[PDB]
Amino acid sequence: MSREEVESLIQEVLEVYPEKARKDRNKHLAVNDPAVTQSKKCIISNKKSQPGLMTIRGCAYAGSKGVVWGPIKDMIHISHGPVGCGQYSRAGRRNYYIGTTGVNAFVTMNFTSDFQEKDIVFGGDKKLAKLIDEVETLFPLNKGISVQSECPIGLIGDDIESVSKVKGAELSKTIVPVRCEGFRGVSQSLGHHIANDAVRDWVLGKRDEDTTFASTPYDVAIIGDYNIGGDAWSSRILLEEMGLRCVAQWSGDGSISEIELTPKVKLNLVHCYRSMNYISRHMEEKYGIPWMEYNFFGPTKTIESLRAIAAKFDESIQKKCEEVIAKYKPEWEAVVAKYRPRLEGKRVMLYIGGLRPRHVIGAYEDLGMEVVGTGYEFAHNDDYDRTMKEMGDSTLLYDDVTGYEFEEFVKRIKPDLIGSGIKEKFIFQKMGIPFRQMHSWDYSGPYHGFDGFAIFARDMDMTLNNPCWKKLQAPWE
Amino acid sequence: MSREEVESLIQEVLEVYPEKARKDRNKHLAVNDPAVTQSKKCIISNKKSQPGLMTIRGCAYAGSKGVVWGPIKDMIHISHGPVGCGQYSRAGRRNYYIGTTGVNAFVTMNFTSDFQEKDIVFGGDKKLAKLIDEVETLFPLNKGISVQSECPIGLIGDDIESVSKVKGAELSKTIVPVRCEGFRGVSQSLGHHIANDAVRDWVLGKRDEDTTFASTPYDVAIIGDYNIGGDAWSSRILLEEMGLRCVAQWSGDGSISEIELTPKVKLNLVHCYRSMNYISRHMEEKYGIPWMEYNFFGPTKTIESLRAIAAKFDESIQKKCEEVIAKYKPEWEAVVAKYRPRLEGKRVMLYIGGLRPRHVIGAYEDLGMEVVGTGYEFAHNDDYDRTMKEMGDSTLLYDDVTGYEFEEFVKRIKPDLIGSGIKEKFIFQKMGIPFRQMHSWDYSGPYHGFDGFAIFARDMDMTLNNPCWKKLQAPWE
Amino acid sequence: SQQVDKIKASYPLFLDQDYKDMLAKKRDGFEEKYPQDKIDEVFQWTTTKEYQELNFQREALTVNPAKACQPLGAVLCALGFEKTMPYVHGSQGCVAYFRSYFNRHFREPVSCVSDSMTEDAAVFGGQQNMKDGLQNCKATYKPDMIAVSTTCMAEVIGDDLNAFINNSKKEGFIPDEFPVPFAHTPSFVGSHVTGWDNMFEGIARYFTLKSMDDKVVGSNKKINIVPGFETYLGNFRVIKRMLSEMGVGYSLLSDPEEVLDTPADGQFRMYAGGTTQEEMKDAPNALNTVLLQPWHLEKTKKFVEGTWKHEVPKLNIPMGLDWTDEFLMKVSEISGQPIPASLTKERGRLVDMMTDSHTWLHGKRFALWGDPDFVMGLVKFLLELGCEPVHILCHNGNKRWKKAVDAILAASPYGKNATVYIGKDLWHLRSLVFTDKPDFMIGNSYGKFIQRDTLHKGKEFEVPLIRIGFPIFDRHHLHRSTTLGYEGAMQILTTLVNSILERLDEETRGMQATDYNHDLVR
Amino acid sequence: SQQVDKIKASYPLFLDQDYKDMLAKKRDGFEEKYPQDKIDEVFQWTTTKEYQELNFQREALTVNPAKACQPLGAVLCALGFEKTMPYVHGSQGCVAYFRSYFNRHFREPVSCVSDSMTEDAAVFGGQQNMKDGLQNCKATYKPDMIAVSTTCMAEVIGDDLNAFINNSKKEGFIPDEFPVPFAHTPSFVGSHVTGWDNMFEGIARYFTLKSMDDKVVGSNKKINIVPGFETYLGNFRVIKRMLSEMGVGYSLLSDPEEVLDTPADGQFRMYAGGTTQEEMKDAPNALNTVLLQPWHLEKTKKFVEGTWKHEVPKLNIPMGLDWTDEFLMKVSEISGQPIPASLTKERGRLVDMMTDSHTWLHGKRFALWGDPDFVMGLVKFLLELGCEPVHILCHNGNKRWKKAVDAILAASPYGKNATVYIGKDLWHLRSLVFTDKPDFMIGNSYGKFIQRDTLHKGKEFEVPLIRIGFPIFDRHHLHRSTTLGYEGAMQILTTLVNSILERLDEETRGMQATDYNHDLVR
Ligand code: CLF
Ligand code: CLF
Ligand SMILES: [Cl-]
Ligand SMILES: [Cl-]
Ligand SMILES: [Fe+2]
Ligand SMILES: [Fe+2]
Repeated sequence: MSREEVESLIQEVLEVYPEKARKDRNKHLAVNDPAVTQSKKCIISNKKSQPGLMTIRGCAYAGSKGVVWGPIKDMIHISHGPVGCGQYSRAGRRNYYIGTTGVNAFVTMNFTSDFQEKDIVFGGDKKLAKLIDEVETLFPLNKGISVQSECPIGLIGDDIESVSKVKGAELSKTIVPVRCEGFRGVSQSLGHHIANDAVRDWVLGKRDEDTTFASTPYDVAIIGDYNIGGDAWSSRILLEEMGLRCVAQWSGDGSISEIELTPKVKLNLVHCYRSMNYISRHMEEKYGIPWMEYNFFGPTKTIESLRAIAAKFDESIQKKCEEVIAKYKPEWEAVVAKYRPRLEGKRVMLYIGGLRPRHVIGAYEDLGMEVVGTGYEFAHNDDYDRTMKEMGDSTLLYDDVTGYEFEEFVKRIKPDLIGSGIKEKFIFQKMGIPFRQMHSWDYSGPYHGFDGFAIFARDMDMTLNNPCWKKLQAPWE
Repeated sequence: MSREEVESLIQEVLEVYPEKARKDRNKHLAVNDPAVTQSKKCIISNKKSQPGLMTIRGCAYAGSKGVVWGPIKDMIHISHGPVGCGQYSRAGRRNYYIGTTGVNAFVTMNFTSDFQEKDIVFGGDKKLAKLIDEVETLFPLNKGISVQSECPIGLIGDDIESVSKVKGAELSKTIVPVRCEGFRGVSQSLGHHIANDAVRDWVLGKRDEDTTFASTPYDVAIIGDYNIGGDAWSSRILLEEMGLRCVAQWSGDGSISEIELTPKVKLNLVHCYRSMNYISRHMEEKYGIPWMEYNFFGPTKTIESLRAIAAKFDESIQKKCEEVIAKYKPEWEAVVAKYRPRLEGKRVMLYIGGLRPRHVIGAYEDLGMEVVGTGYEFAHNDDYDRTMKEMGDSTLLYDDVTGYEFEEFVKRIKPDLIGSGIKEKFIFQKMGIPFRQMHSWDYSGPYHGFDGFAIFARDMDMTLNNPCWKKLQAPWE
Repeated sequence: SQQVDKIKASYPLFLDQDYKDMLAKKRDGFEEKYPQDKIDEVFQWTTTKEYQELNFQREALTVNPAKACQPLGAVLCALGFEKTMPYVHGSQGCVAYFRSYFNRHFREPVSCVSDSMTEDAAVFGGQQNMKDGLQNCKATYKPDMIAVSTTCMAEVIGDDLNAFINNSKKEGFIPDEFPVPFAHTPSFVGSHVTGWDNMFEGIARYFTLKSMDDKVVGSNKKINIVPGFETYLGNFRVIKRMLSEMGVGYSLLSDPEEVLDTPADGQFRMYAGGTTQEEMKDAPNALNTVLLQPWHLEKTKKFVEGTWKHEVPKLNIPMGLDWTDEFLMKVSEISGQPIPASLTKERGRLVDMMTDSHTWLHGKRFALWGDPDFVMGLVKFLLELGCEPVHILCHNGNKRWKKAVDAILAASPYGKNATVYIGKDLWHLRSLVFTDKPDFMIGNSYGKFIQRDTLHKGKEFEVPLIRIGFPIFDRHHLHRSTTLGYEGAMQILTTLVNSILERLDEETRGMQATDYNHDLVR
Repeated sequence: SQQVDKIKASYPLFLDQDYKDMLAKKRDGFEEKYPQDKIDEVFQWTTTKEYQELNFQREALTVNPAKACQPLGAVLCALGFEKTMPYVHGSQGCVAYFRSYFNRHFREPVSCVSDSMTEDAAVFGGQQNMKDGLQNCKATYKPDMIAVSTTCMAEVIGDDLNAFINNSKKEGFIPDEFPVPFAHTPSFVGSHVTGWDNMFEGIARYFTLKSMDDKVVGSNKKINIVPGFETYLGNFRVIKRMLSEMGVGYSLLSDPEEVLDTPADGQFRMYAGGTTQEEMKDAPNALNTVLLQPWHLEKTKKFVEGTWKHEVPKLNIPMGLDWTDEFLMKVSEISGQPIPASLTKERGRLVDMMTDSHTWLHGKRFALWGDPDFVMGLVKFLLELGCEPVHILCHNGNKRWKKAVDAILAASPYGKNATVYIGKDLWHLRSLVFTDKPDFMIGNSYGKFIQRDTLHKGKEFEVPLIRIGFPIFDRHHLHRSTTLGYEGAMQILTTLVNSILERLDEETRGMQATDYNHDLVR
């Protein structure tokens, strides 16, 4: 499709809306121009969703509890408020870890204060204090507690900070209050920021005056990898084959001690910019630790990233970098040789959260595929700035896409594959469009790194080329 | 029911038959009189079945391959002829054993010569010789081969005895020809006798001139226990606790060497008279080994048997006998205390093969139950002689019962429980009559010995008293 | 590393030596992990009676609940009405969760909207969100009805749904006659089933309260059926099938079976099937109203009895043999239709199955959980099978319900070793299956973690999970199954007995050790 | 010893120390057992390619067949006719076995008689057995038809069934008009499916050969359906359901679904349902005849084509998506009835399930066995699912069939690593699953012993069995299932994908070792 055709498509879709929604949505839809450097000339983002339009977005509690805190394995995270939020988010996100669940690790469990009417009427702070004691009794190997506020906490005027300070002092325990109520912000995004500031204020400085950890010049942290299907492990392996020491993973398979040790590293490696840029900037300000963005999706981006990272160190790391690249060359080349002919020329539309809608484009291109549309639930304009140069000319961009818009765009554009989430998957399959989950990896993965690219390729092929897709039309018409 | 009522029940049931069948069937139905010791005054047995009347009987191959030879665990038994017989009988009978199946033990496998038209037309003796070599190649740890003839072998004039002799000599292997074709005799019974004579002629004399066996005064063999659900093991344990040494089990869990060692024992203990009286008489005639009948069903019979067996030995065994009885007293007493109040007065009808229709009556009586009818598929008059004294006055006896007769007798008698086989089970359940399989033990057992009595009691209770039996009548009918 | 011919996903990739070594280095260098001996010691302690006592003393902490929040149920109820959009007034994060939860269970699209209230609404309330949200939803998704519930933000700030909807109509945002039934659904009261009851009663009121003067009980010759919160497609289907076989006129009120099972034929259908507005408007003209799941339909029952004047029969959920019999006999009484030959034979086929399978079921011990009506019907059927339902857990159960279940247990010798637990969660249930080990658990997918814990103690302590309930996320297409009626009982029986036989085969598969009992025939 | 409140059956009784020690003493004293090292050595050898080569060179020995003998199929065929007694002329041992084999699979009574020929009949033949057998059977069991087959004794001695039956009628043993169709069913030709073909063709000839004069093709506006040897009740039911939904007039010729599923209501019903004599007599007046399982209905096809002049369509078994589509399109063409909306939607629901489950099915490797039509239909559906059917075993298959399956494999890239075996048995299959290990086996209960053997090599080599086929003796009520049509495909898909997910859960259940991948949601 040409620019003019995509613009026409946008106008046609917007016709269904009442005027206020139409005028708003027009600002969140654009036709890409890779020359443009300032996306605030092209698209508005990180605004409230329009009522009634079936946004795909979540809330700040999802961004804090579900995304940043929840993966930290040796802490207990309390979903504080009524029972719903913790139950729907229990083990939904595949932030993998090694541990003994219920004993020294707690990720897939749902701890909650299960608010009842009396807690709403009279407040939940006494409940919370009693709950903390019960956690200590029944889960003695926990290494800290977080309190993930749900909608009612701030609305009723509870003071979880006081409970956290008092109990944390009484028990000599890190207890982190997190004001991630879902009424805050407009999406998951503000939950990330809130969560980063809670790490800063309650965890990260614990060892500021401790000189016992033996640092090395090659110490790094992986910042913003939540280890979906093991993604962070298949990244870490490469960083360490290159001669680095990965002191911490934030927060997939993450432990509280590795967070506390992070201020000792030489370089913060940021994968998810959206969720962790806040704490990365903080660490540069306070500890002088530099940070850099990287991308481990597909061989082109992974090789480029390994080289750029190695260039921050000495010649010995650069030499190991080239060794790593040479080791994996035949492996990814064999993946390309097998799968690229099966996928060449196929067109994909993506819709994901805050990073992957741009970050996976190189991996698709490594299989000869074209990303013809992409968009994000909760990105900011700094993410769109990074996106416009990664997307082709005249491709479609959508911020906080409505269900209606996404369906209508797909009907016109007729992509060969869609990559999005669980609320989208079954719609597009019934339309006869191969669909891959690009949050949960459709229970597959990892997708990061060289070992991840093999699985990614296998998965796009198994789905796009599956025999089921030729069968949707009954042969009697 | 009085004698006159039972007599008139028999007459009524026989009215359906044509004259020739009516006259025959009248001779195989009787009202018990425990005064009688010559059953040839009251019932005819071990005659042909009348055509078309749905006998429950099997054939001589069932009696030889299925019953006597099949359980011998370290031999390979060939079902020789077309494919049906070996397939229907594969693992149907629960003759338990310890071994590594397909390697050193072969009981639940089906080896066959799968006769085709060319084998019928030209004979199967060349196929048999080739089959033996293939067995030796693929199953090198087999300790001998039997050849279980199916109907066509004798009909076509094959000479399996010549093949067995020639191949057995060539391979220094025991290869046993068994002429158990199903056209022979009238039932399973002649298969037992055939099989016994085959053991005599081809196996039992192998160690006649070998004096190396370390014999003791307390050596016995269990003759005629096929270890259904482990029945022989729960009998053996008691004999050995009493200080005896069980050199052999014929043939449940039995090995070829233990059969060959049997002529070295001091006493043959016969459980199944019908099936193994032949070889027991042979052993007394040739080796001077005495034999005695015993019964390990229920505590009364088991205690009586232990005492009678111990009386054949010395004071040390008699003393151990009373120790065994004292040991198990609290165990069976507790079974009686729990289950007898649940079963007292309930009436049972049995129909089984050659032994159990009389042998289990004492166990029922140990639970306060009454056996109001019993009968056998293939018993001889010597079995009926042993039965009339075990059954109550005016009870019903049936030899080679027809399906029609069995149903009609049950309709009049209205037993609380029936104990019979797989071809009977589902009929009587649909009639609302609790049913227990008294061949396969309904996949339960053992039933022999003290440990078996607990399971027997549990089982009769779980079925007779099950809640399902109150539910056959729809509340609207 | 990968070999291109046999690519490894996370399992078993991370068991390769290089990954194992890496993970060991991460642990040792940076995780400051408790020593394995201390982990083992604490694990063992969590399996004990001492731990169980402390666990059951909890007053403030809930761990691994077996319930969800009201608006989930309101959404499911709403989905059962023709061309109806569920609409939850409040915070959008809730709706992403409700949709995903049902998406995972049904493996189907789940349509629901929010009006996206933010922090700014704490000053002035959500009235403007309702006005624009209703207008936007109607224009964009073209429903014929919008069924409104609430999230907990909206409940805490006190938004008056009725007034907000009225003002929306007054100011022209949606048409005066456009149906917008509503219910307050606070997550901090009851559970998801309470949200279903509230939503249903609000829809029933919307279509009938003001029009009662022309209604005559019995005049349409039908029986209304209210299913409650139901997540097996076979359950809607079997009730419709039985009533049709009997020639009984009926109206199933809230019927999502079409919209939760659209064909994959090249189009997406946002709406399919469902109870019509005409059916809800005519409902007071039925002979009577039968509640399939009365223990979470108490508000509905009060409305149906007090306003429609229907003499709602005292019937248990139609699960198992006795309660299916009772349901059919009552339906026969109300409708005047006899129970037909087809259903009598189906009943007799269930009884045949019971007679065939009784020996393996007898005395088998189960732990189980779920919503109150499901749980009590499962308990009743287990007693009918001669099984012992020893740990009966209903997190969202109440005292009156518990008394009813205790009375069912007293009517059977197979109830003698059973205890009913209310307000307890799956971390409580975990203790019970260690301290008083049953043979199996019957429960939802959250049970898999209990099975995992029990196996860790040892193979002899493992309690296998049998998946019946909601949600089931780790198997495919079990939402197609049936638990109600004779069909449901046949399905449950078959599942139980074959679970037993599968485990027995596992236990007897050991060559020369336990395979003496590896029987071909069982 | 027993503890009365926890009685042990054989498993685990014989693991008590006293029993273990006793068994060890028995072994050491008297069994002269090969040393355990030698047993292990030989076991390991039986898993090798070298052993496989020797195994596949067998010419005379068969081990663990996957077929039975002709009269078994004749009996099943005969049971499908109204008030019909199967009667096998020859030896009674055979009938005890036929009855028990089906009793164990259906968990139902199975009525069949013998005429009890003995050794004496080798002089003089079985004529008198037939005369008294027919008279006795008619008088005692009151069938409306007796359907006569043979055991191998009767075939070897050469009894002329036709002449014996005619003489029975001539001499007044049964009425001239009483129907006594017959077929020769030698066990040493073909297999049980051949006996079904032979019996059916005999019954078809009996009712039609001599009355062809008044028949006009198409005059009754029905399609005849011949199911073949079929041991899933759901398969008779689905075909009838689909044809009824489509408004197609039909006659299902041999229909045992009622007699193999009588209710447990206090009476025994020796006969129930079945094809009527009127239906067989009127069958030539149909539009056409469809063969559900054409690869074992060749003799029937020749009769239907040659005598009834029906143009039997070339249709595969209606298994999987494409072949169900073809069956419906052909039935639509023959009958003039359009394919109704209900079946179109059912189709699309299957397709939806395929899209939902494809990622777990993709690339999964299967070994499988059964009868030829069942096997080819399973192969086809596996290819439709993106699975690889790598070992395809049909003991009773033929060369023409093998060529047909090889063509089906060639039409799909998912067939590339697949081989079809005919004349080979389950001991051959055992080798294949060791040397070229698949993910799962799909087969009957005899497969359990292969799974046992594979686990003995190691957990990593275990090949789990998925039970689909005949006989299934170690699970309860699987004979109620469906494999045909869209319903059958939905059932097979669900069973396959959940088998996969069960195994994945087992492999990922290890605390801190593999449970990183023990996902709640799959
Ligand atoms: S935005 Fe929670 S699901 Fe809701 S109605 Fe309250 S219990 Fe139920 Fe985010 S924090 Fe949570 S998920 Fe929503 S409530 Fe707010
Ligand atoms: S009395 Fe065998 S089942 Fe028969 S038709 Fe021949 S193959 Fe088939 Fe006994 S020995 Fe066997 S079981 Fe019968 S045939 Fe004779
Ligand atoms: Cl968990
Ligand atoms: Cl075996
Ligand atoms: Fe779906
Ligand atoms: Fe049955």
